[PDB]
Amino acid sequence: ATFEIVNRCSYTVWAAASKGDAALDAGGRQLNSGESWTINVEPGTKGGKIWARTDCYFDDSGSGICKTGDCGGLLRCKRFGRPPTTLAEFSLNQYGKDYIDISNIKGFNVPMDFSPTTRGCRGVRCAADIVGQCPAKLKAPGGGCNDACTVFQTSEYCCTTGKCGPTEYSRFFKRLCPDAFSYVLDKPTTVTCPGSSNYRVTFCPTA
Amino acid sequence: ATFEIVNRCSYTVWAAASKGDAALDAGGRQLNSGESWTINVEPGTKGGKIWARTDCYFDDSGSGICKTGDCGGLLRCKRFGRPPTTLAEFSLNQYGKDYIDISNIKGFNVPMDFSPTTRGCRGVRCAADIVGQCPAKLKAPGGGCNDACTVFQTSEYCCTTGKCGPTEYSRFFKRLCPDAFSYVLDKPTTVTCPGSSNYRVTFCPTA
Repeated sequence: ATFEIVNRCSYTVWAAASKGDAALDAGGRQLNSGESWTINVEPGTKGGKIWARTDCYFDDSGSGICKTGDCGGLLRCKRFGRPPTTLAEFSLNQYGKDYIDISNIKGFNVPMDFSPTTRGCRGVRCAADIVGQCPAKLKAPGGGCNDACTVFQTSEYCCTTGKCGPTEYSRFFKRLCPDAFSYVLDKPTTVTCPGSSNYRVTFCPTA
Repeated sequence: ATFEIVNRCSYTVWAAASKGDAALDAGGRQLNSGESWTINVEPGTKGGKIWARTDCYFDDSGSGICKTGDCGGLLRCKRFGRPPTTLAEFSLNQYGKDYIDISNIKGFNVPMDFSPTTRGCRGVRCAADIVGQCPAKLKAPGGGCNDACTVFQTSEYCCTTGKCGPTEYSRFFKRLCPDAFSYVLDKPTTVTCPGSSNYRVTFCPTA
């Protein structure tokens, strides 16, 4: 499958793509305002994610740090990034269909639209000013709005027992971005698309 | 080598022992106030660490969450824990010697003494009330005092370029615990002991 990743933000972002135990395509790349990066994701991929990283510094060997979404200090991510990170998530070719979603489960750093570029289903987006309206206890110094599990580390926020309800914090994310997952057991906002669809992820979709 | 881990705190802690890519011995265990756990660490081990975890909830299968030092939600740690975590660190049988230290590089959660139980060298300790005196910007909600790299994610605090100096934050840790590492390039506080020594790690040494 093909994914086109577009940076429409006024600032540079460092895109990342991984499946958690391995990079997807090159795994990461610098994207100046307006640039696009096209990656290829193998069919059957399950559990892939794409996110942006902000304020990064990398050396010549692609080793460094980012204030949001850092994946172990590497430019080419092989693992998931440190919150807060708005997430585009997907599993492809699962019994004939593709499943996509946007998640605020790991917080939010950049607004994003995640849409198919082929026919068959609709896209989802979370483009509210979540960082500006972020509750003080969840604001991250480096930038971004963390989720409550990352900050408080409780079974309720983290849904560790498999049982948990929405929370004051959950509802904040859901009020601003209803189409994104706000906590582990939120009613699913996943989109079902035809198997082998293609997509585009755009950061800072409104402009 | 043998390590005896003793909880002298008035509260329960969940001890953890890992080398980062694998558990050391069982990797983790609940320690009530006063309990001791003896583990065996293979000679030649490099890069091992022991730390305490606070406020944990685990199910019957040893899966759960801790407010400080959580290692992926497992009782038996295979990887390192999430800061803040006071760290006992060691590399054994390295050209005939053992090297030990205590580090505040990943913050501090519980006071600790790390001493040999065999002859040949001295122990180190960090038992100041770092959490009570913690700078507001570094206090962690779940409990503990984070280090500045974890909070701010800058190249200076994280020493990402290999060049960095002490900081307002670094000096706070070093003022209260001079014998522990306060930042990446701190002047070493490592202790050199005879190869194959044995040790004891005590949490909440003063009582």
